[PDB]
Amino acid sequence: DTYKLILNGXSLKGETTTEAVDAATAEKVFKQYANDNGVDGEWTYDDATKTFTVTE
Repeated sequence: DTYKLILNGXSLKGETTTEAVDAATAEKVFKQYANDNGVDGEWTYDDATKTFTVTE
């Protein structure tokens, strides 16, 4: 499936996607996307829309 990440770094906001076989794999890829851009913080996941958020 396609998973989405909404990144909120404050002034900087990102929206990306990844194809993954499951949510756990998408999550790991999204975790590395977030920290590559200096965003470490609070995570949420909505399985109904396959949408993660990470907020500084």
